[PDB]
Amino acid sequence: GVTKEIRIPTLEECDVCHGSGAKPGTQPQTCPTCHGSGQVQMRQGFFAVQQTCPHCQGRGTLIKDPCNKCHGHGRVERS
Ligand SMILES: [Zn+2]
Ligand SMILES: [Zn+2]
Repeated sequence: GVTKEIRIPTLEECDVCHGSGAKPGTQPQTCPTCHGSGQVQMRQGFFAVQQTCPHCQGRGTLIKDPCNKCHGHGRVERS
């Protein structure tokens, strides 16, 4: 019983979305804003420094299509 019902919480990557968050096969959409590099270049003329892209929370990837299994998060508690 307890042998199968392994009631000892642990996190697992959603293998189905390969731990990302986008539906299987349907990979996360490369954030164009930061050219998939996770950082936007604040090209205010000379001072062309960068900022973390908020749109994709610096991950450079947009969960356009959320992996239902993990509600687009990308990882879940073993269950
Ligand atoms: Zn998933
Ligand atoms: Zn981005």
